[PDB]
Amino acid sequence: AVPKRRMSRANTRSRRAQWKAEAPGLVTVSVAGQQRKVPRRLLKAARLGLVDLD
Amino acid sequence: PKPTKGPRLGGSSSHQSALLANLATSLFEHGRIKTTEPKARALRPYAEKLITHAKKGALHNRREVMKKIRDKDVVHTLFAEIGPFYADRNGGYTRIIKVENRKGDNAPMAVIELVREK
Amino acid sequence: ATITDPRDIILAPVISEKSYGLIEDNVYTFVVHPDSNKTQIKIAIEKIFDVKVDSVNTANRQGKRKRTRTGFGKRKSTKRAIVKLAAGSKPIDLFGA
Amino acid sequence: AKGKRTFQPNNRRRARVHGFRLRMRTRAGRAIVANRRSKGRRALTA
Amino acid sequence: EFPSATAKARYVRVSATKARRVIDLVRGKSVEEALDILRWAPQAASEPVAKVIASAAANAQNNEGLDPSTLVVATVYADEGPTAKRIRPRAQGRAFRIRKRTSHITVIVESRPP
RNA sequence: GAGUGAGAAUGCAGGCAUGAGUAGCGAUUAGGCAAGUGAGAACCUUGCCCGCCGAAAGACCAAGGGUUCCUGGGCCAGGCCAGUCCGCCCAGGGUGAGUCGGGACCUAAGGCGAGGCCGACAGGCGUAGUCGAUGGACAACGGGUUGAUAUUCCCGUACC
Ligand SMILES: [Mg+2]
Ligand SMILES: [Mg+2]
Ligand SMILES: [Mg+2]
Ligand SMILES: [Mg+2]
Ligand SMILES: [Mg+2]
Ligand SMILES: [Mg+2]
Ligand SMILES: [Mg+2]
Ligand SMILES: [Mg+2]
Ligand SMILES: [Mg+2]
Ligand SMILES: [Mg+2]
Ligand SMILES: [Mg+2]
Ligand SMILES: [Mg+2]
Ligand SMILES: [Mg+2]
Ligand SMILES: [Mg+2]
Ligand SMILES: [Mg+2]
Ligand SMILES: [Mg+2]
Ligand SMILES: [Mg+2]
Ligand SMILES: [Mg+2]
Ligand SMILES: [Mg+2]
Ligand SMILES: [Mg+2]
Ligand SMILES: [Mg+2]
Ligand SMILES: [Mg+2]
Ligand SMILES: [Mg+2]
Ligand SMILES: [Mg+2]
Ligand SMILES: [Mg+2]
Ligand SMILES: [Mg+2]
Ligand SMILES: [Mg+2]
Ligand SMILES: [Mg+2]
Ligand SMILES: [Mg+2]
Repeated sequence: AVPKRRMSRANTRSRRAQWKAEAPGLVTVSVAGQQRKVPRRLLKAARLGLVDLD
Repeated sequence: PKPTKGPRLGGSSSHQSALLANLATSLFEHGRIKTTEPKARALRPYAEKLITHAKKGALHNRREVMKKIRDKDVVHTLFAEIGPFYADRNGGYTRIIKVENRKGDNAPMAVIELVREK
Repeated sequence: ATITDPRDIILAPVISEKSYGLIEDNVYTFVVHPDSNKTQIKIAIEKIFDVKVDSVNTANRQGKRKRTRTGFGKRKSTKRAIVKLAAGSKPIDLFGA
Repeated sequence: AKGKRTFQPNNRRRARVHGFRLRMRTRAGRAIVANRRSKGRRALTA
Repeated sequence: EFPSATAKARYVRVSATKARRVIDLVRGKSVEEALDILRWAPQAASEPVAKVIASAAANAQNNEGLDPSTLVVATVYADEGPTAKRIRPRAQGRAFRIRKRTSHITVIVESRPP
């Protein structure tokens, strides 16, 4: 099948506006004397020293 | 262990067999590797089965580990320095820690390594 | 008019790492006009440098084809000549290393 | 599984068949060369 | 009116709406949160936008001597630019075109006292 | 005085939209890990296993293309992705024969053709001849070389 008419400004932009991204929260951890930021997935790893952050 | 529920990781049974054997050998040879996070998840059972076999040193376990992972060097190091070193520890032989996502395709990588606390 | 002289042929010597790999082995490299011949170049080098040469090898290098916005560019075709002096071994000081 | 295409080049065919001399051998070819030269093509013959 | 500085990077090899996806996540935030979000958002467009934000912060700090802790992103937007034109062979020897898109990125930074 | 007024002729040329960030990313072989360079590494470099072809998916030639060969530099443009990589692009270098392939040797099918025949004309024929290999006569090996070239360069021994 094919479209037969041009879908309007409102329809196109309204459909497109739902596609976005979500900003996550950050976690401060005290390692090596510096407080650096990880997601909560890495809190234990950061405290023990098992995750590499550039 | 429980099989991977979905379509298999690498794309066929022989392929994942070879892949998992190579991952187990390289991980046991080195100590700390960085790989795809679901790959490490599926790696955990195999390395843990090897640790189970290693705990009880004998000829049958020699041959079992050989037929599993195909390297005299890695099986020797496994039976000589890894085996007795986990004598008093029951389960929990590997640690999974994920790291920054890959640049190539944004796949989540995890660093999987032996526990060296004891 | 014009008379026949042997050293109306040599264009230049060529300097390269291979040219030095040959200069160590008493074998030289020269740039020669296309319409020449090994006999003419032999007589020319003998007469000009007072050295008795054994044999001369010649090769043709087709011109390259270099990009340019104006259009399709082609350089000129050149002929290199490999010459080997005899066991007398008289270095040519005019080569300038 | 036939997929062999029409154009199978050979520079020897090309030159003996659409060559300047095959043009000049016949009067029609001379007429064609003259027409092309009047037009002002860069490459007179293949 | 408040002091402000601007910085842009044109001819960036990303799609307009695809960079705008990331750009919609930084409007109105402070520069520190902006840098954090761009670092932690896994998108290709996150790199050029973060570079533009970093450059704008550097310009504001150097040229006008402003304190970075109080800078916030005033307006950020991406506009489509010249599109590279290519051709792709498709089935049955019939040919379609490929529009290689390119986008502009504009960042202006405003210093708002707490 | 007019090439003088467009909204349409599945009009013409240029530009830009939606379908849309949707389908596809080019096979019957399959990778993973470590160390190294790099601002960035599944994709490049080096090491170990695994996988596939192996009358080929290996190694040479002819026809064909012409610098895609090697080295060094850089990665906006091209590679269906990033790419330090490339058959990308910039510069430099690289092809060595009395004996390997053609001409100075000769012919097949066939082409050209002095004179000549025929044809208003343009022309078409074919004799003497001259062209025309996919044919025939006539002269090599082992090893070594650097970062790329070897039956060509060097060593050793010969040929016609
Ligand atoms: Mg010669
Ligand atoms: Mg060019
Ligand atoms: Mg990123
Ligand atoms: Mg009119
Ligand atoms: Mg109009
Ligand atoms: Mg119209
Ligand atoms: Mg139509
Ligand atoms: Mg559309
Ligand atoms: Mg779909
Ligand atoms: Mg798809
Ligand atoms: Mg393909
Ligand atoms: Mg890598
Ligand atoms: Mg096979
Ligand atoms: Mg076969
Ligand atoms: Mg066979
Ligand atoms: Mg050929
Ligand atoms: Mg050729
Ligand atoms: Mg190359
Ligand atoms: Mg380079
Ligand atoms: Mg580039
Ligand atoms: Mg491109
Ligand atoms: Mg180049
Ligand atoms: Mg005739
Ligand atoms: Mg006549
Ligand atoms: Mg005849
Ligand atoms: Mg002939
Ligand atoms: Mg012949
Ligand atoms: Mg060769
Ligand atoms: Mg050879």
